[PDB]
Amino acid sequence: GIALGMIETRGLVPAIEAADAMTKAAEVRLVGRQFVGGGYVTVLVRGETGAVNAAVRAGADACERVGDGLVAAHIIARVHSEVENILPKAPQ
Amino acid sequence: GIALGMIETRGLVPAIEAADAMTKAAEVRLVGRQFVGGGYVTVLVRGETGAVNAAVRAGADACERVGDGLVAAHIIARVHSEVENILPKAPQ
Amino acid sequence: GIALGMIETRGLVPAIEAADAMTKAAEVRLVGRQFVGGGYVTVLVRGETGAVNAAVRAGADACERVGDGLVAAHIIARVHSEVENILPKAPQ
Amino acid sequence: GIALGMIETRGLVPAIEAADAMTKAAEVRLVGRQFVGGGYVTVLVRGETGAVNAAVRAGADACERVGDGLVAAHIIARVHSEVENILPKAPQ
Amino acid sequence: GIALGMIETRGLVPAIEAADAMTKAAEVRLVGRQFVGGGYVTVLVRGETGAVNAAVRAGADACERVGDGLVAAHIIARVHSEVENILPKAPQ
Amino acid sequence: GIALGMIETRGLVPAIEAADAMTKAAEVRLVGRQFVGGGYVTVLVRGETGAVNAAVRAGADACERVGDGLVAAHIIARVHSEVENILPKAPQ
Amino acid sequence: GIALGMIETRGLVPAIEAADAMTKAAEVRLVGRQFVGGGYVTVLVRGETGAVNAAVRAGADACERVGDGLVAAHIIARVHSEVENILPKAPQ
Amino acid sequence: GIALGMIETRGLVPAIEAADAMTKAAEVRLVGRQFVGGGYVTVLVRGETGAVNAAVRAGADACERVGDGLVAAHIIARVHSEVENILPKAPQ
Amino acid sequence: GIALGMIETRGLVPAIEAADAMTKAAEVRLVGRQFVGGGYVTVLVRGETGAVNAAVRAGADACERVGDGLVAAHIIARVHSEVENILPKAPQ
Amino acid sequence: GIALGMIETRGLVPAIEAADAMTKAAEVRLVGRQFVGGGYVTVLVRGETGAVNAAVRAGADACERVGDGLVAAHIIARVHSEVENILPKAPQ
Amino acid sequence: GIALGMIETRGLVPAIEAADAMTKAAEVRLVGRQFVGGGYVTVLVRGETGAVNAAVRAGADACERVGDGLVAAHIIARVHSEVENILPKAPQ
Amino acid sequence: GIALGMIETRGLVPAIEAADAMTKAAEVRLVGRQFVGGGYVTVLVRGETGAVNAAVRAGADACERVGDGLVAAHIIARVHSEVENILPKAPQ
Amino acid sequence: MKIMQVEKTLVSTNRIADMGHKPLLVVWEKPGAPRQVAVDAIGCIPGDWVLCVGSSAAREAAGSKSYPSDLTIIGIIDQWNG
Amino acid sequence: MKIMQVEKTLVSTNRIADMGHKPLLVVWEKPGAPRQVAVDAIGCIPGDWVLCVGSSAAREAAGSKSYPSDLTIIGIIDQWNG
Amino acid sequence: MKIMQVEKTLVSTNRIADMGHKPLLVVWEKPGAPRQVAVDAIGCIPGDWVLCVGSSAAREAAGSKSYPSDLTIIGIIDQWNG
Repeated sequence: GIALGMIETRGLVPAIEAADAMTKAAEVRLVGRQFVGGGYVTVLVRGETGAVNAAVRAGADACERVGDGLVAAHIIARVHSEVENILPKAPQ
Repeated sequence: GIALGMIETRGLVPAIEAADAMTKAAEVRLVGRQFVGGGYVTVLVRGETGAVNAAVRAGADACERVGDGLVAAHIIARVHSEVENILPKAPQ
Repeated sequence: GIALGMIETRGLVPAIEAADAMTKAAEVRLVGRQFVGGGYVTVLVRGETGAVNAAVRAGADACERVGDGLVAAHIIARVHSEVENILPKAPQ
Repeated sequence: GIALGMIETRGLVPAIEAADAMTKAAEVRLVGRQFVGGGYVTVLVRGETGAVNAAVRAGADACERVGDGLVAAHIIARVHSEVENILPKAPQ
Repeated sequence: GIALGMIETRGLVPAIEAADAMTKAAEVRLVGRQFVGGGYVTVLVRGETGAVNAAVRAGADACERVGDGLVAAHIIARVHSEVENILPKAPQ
Repeated sequence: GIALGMIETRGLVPAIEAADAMTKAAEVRLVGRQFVGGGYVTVLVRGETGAVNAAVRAGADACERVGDGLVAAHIIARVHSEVENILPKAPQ
Repeated sequence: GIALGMIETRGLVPAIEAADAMTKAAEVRLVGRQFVGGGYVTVLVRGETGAVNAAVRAGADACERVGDGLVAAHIIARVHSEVENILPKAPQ
Repeated sequence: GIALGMIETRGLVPAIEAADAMTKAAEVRLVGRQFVGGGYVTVLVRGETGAVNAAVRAGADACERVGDGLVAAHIIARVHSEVENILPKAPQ
Repeated sequence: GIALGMIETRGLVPAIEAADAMTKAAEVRLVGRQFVGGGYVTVLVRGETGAVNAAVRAGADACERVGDGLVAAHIIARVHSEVENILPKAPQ
Repeated sequence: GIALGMIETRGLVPAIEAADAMTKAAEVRLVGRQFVGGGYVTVLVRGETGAVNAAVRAGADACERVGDGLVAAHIIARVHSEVENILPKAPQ
Repeated sequence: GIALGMIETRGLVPAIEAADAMTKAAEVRLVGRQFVGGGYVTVLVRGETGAVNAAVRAGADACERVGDGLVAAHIIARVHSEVENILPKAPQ
Repeated sequence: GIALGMIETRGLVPAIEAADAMTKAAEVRLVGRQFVGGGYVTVLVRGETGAVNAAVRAGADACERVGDGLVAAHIIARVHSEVENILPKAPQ
Repeated sequence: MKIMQVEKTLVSTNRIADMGHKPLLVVWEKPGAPRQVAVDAIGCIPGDWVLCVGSSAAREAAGSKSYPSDLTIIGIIDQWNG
Repeated sequence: MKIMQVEKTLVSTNRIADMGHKPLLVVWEKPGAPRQVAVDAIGCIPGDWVLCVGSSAAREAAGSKSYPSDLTIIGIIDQWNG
Repeated sequence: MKIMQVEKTLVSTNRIADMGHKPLLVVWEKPGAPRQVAVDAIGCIPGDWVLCVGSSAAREAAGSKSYPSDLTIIGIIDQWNG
């Protein structure tokens, strides 16, 4: 699907925990891990809206207390094509 | 083993101390060191669950008073196949 | 669908109200009603995650007042293959 | 007649009273008695909506002061085909 | 005689006392003992209305102090035909 | 024998202690052990009257401190013939 | 031997612990785990008297803080032939 | 795997959540879910010691806030052969 | 039978309720409805003693809360032959 | 047409208003207007249970303020055959 | 009927008053008037339970102040079949 | 198994107790019992880390009050390869 | 307001509680026109030509500012020819 | 109010939070008709002929004076055949 | 509510201040249906079949009891084909 689920955490350990949680929670495909700068790492998952919602909730809860924690958890149910150009398609 | 243990530190010196500690304490393989940004370095080890637990604890106890410190210590016993894609395979 | 929705109520009147509500809210199949023991009745539905979410939320709101209430309303988007063996496949 | 009226009581004496009141009050068919566990007994009647409503009101008033009492009296005017598999078809 | 008298007790010993008492006290036939769950046992007798009243009063008195006691004593003079399908015809 | 002695205890351990005691004390036959529900276990012996009296007393004394205890100990010297149907004839 | 050791616990986790403990501690044979109802689970071991004592003490010590705990631990050295019919021969 | 992990919960919903969590957390096989009565459901997993430790910790963290709750979390690292007879082999 | 149960109400609606109730409750035959004047309506039923007792009590209970209410509830168990001339034979 | 709805009012204006309201609200035949005496006037309607319920509720609300008022408004879904004798067939 | 109602008075005048009152009140048959000796006279009636209760109450109230008095009023709804032998069948 | 658990005791008796406890508790293999001199006996187990930790806990508790006592209880999750040569491989 | 003719009565037993004890009537602009249901606050026989009111107003006319109504008969037109 | 038949359920997982947990149903006046969506406050099965309230009232029936609904099902008509 | 397909974005530079910074989209039920403009409260792309609440309810949905919206998009229907 098209939904974007995104969790930004302060540091990588929190994010790996979130990613794991999201992918184990629902049928979401992790499309990216991005080191933003400052110690912010965003992990991005794509899927159908229900899956993305479940995943983001689970991940957020999971990573909240891991390290410096959660900065943001957000669901964008349908993503605009233009925004797709700035979104990682597979991890790297 | 497939478990993942990660320690995030502020600064590389704490991290090298942690990696060293973890690898010595238990049967774990260091698979990565990553620079997150903002001074966070994450050291990642793989092994059996018990070994990984021992290692992370040892590493945390070591890195805690070395440098700016320990930000996070975390074990994930089974990591999803999607998460594996964002995890460093061997140190570099 | 592969998503599990489960509602637990104290008593069966609350459970029927919840199953009805769940099934009505979304396109979800009731695959079981279980008398746990002690007066806990769990009614379980399966469907797509959005459908399951709609159903569980609706059903929980419906049954909270009826009877002695709702003990738990839970959604599991991805159900582990192992857990499916302990899950009802059809309502009897 | 597809409405459902359900009365739950703590114990069988209250329930027999409710059943009798409900059946006498209106043209409903008693389709079941279920021992839930924990002392909960649910007596379920089917019929048209008006009948079910009347029956349920009558029944509740009757069983309130019998034994440990009424836990729940509920009416569902139309029952989903799915919920029909979790409801008794005959009293036995 | 077609009246119904029912006594419900917490535990089986109070119920056997009730049944003995009821049957001895007046012209009633023990038609059933039902284990409700939760520790409730219901003992049911049939007979003429007055005889059933006498029996139930006696039963209540006998079991009030036995075990954990009486929960309910009730008499129904005419039982609707529908109710008869959920009531034990002969003792087991 | 005609007489009936019943001991109800909370849980099977006190009850087995009681059965053992009763059967050892006097010539009474264990005719039933019943799991009532909600933790009530009832152990029933049938014997001649003095024997039953002796057995119940022994059993009651024995189980009062074993486990959660004795709810009730009761003797019925002749039980009406109707009560005999609800009474077990052999321990299941 | 013929001794019986019985541990009753609130819940099955405590009982399994007790059982394991008992079996490891002494030469005893687990003959039954019974769900009494209301959450009481009884685990029963047979063996020689000394062995049985050792087993039950170990079992109790083990399960006292596990879960909701221990309701009863009891040894009966020779049990009446009659009480045998209510005691399980092999675990099921 | 000879280790056993067990989680006892009040109600079935928390237990299914625990089974799911455990099985997702580590390589444990769900061998059974048991209804103990009184509202207790015990979910049991068999795996290697470390895996079981991880899994139980995961289940406990997850099921705690779902439903009425968690009663016990326990690990038996080497289970005796006698105990196996009581433990459920495969989920059904 | 020949016993007479009589209920007096302030108004006819309570009286019809009583009659319905009485007749549903026991085997009594409505022999009359009389408008006394002043707003008193007497509804009279004939049946055997116990049936009549049951019915009158039922009728009383029912009509007490309907309308202006109940003035009298009475049973004449054996009605003298002279009085029969004043009592209504069949309802009108 | 089985159900009976009856409204009693003090005075005839409130009753004509009530009958009018009932008949307008639902498809119920007006089978009678009765002058009880004392000023109690009862208006009685016969229709299906829902129709009768609607009619009666409407009538009651209408006549609450008309005249000296509503004494009673009652619905009987199933009327015992015996009562049908005392109930007016058509208005006159 | 099977019910026995008995009244004992000191002297025959009180007893005839009692009998008359009993037989008039309810449909009971006078089966004996016995001269016990010492001035005790016992008047015994048989009938349906309710009838007998009514009769005995009327009787006892009636004979209380007539002569020397009432000694006893008693009702035994079903007597053991053996007691029937010592009981009078028709009055002398 | 890589991990090592060593418990040192004063005397062989506390040590046998510890060894037994350890070997029973978790799956570890005794690789040695050493008579150090002075009365210190070291019992050494090798297993996977979770197992070794559990075992050492059991052992220490067990031998604390047996005889002279526990001098030490220690765990090394992975020992340097050189240490392996000074470590016993099959029990003496 | 729209003039509609009362056609028949509507009965729903499982209506919401706030709907109240109020009567409900099926109305149409002309026979064969789309059928709508209005709360009756007037007391209207079938075949009457009536004036029905819209959304905010209907609620008050039926009796509470918060009533669950969007159509409510507020009058019967004395002479309307259809 | 309007008489319409529930056709099917509607799931919008990304709906506004204010909508609550309430179920949403696809309702049409007739088959092959414009389809509207209604908050269901009664519990209505597909194929049901139901009564749907208008806008201010819809919010209140749906559960609050400030609920986001413009159409709520308020009762199921006991007998209607369209 | 009504099910509408988002067609295109609507831009009005000189709109009222009360509109806020809120996006407006042109939505039609059917391609070729009359178009309407709905405040987009969810973030809806073109081609989306969406749920649109109407009067009064819309205003609160778009952000205040006083917002000037008579049409808002409350959700995107997950599965819909016309």
